[PDB]
Amino acid sequence: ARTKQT
Amino acid sequence: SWDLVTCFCMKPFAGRPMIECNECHTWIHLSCAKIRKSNVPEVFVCQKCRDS
Ligand SMILES: [Zn+2]
Ligand SMILES: [Zn+2]
Repeated sequence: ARTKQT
Repeated sequence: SWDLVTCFCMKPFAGRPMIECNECHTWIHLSCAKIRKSNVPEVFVCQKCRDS
């Protein structure tokens, strides 16, 4: 998945 | 950045963990999506997309 801030 | 609203909760990014729906390409907060930081799915489809 394209995530941010993980 | 910080104030950008995309999630269905209508609240901003605000530095929070987010995940992009693979079907509608909307950024959703992990908390809103009921996803743990330690167990992110490899493909994510958001609740709105799942409801047709
Ligand atoms: Zn949200
Ligand atoms: Zn979606």
